[PDB]
Amino acid sequence: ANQFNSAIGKIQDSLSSTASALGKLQDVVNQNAQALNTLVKQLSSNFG
Amino acid sequence: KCVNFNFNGLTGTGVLTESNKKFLPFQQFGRDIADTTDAVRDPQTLEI
Repeated sequence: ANQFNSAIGKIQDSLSSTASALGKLQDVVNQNAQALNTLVKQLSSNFG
Repeated sequence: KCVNFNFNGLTGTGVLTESNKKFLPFQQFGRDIADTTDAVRDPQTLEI
C-alpha cells in the first residue's frame, strides 16, 4: 500500500514537472495545428 | 451586423465590431496568425 501511494505521488510530481510528459497527445494538437495552418496558409498562395 | 465592407482597400464580408486593440498611428490594418484581416482602422476618420 505504501509502494502504490508513494508511486502515485511520483506520478503527480512527474506529470506536473515535465512539459513533454503528454507528448503523445500534444502531437495530435500540434499535427492538427500544422495541418490546418498549412490548409489556410495555402489560400494566400498564387499557384501561378 | 454582418455586412460587405471595403476598408483600406480590403474588400470582404463580415461582422463589424468594436475592439480595444491598440493601433500605432502608422499601422493602418491588422493581421492574424494566418495573415488574414482581423481588425482594421477607418480609412476615412480615426477609428478602430
